[PDB]
Amino acid sequence: HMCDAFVGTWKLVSSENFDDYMKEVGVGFATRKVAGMAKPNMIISVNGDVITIKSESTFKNTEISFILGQEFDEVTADDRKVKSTITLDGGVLVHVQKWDGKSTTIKRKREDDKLVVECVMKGVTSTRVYERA
Ligand SMILES: O=C(Nc1ccc(F)c(Cl)c1)[C@H]1CCCC[C@H]1C(=O)O
Repeated sequence: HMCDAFVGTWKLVSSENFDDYMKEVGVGFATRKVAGMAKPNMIISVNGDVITIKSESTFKNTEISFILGQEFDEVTADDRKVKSTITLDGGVLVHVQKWDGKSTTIKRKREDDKLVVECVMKGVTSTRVYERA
């Protein structure tokens, strides 16, 4: 029942500062433009201890499955090969990605009827807001 409030199908309704976040991450121009246009569906499900997060969009479809606290390999939508660890901290899913001596942290939280995603790469934060589909 750990992530019950996250489970479901969510649609992107707002994005702020995503281009700047992607710049800081090292995403090149053409990927930034196309990825920044995407309006993904996020699908979160749980089966036992395994959490699955899918993103479906016109740009890329991605899927990760993981157990909290247990590192895994992830190929991101922008084609980074990262080492990821996701934990629950005070009801917030905290996802850290490590690659090439760099790190970014993505937090996913339930706030009212929204799922709020905050992405940080050094000093730069982007906020992406999802509602139920
Ligand atoms: O955006 C994401 N994934 C994702 C997948 C497939 C795509 F095509 C595009 Cl563009 C993005 C997540 C990962 C990076 C930070 C924001 C997160 C989110 O909003 O759900």
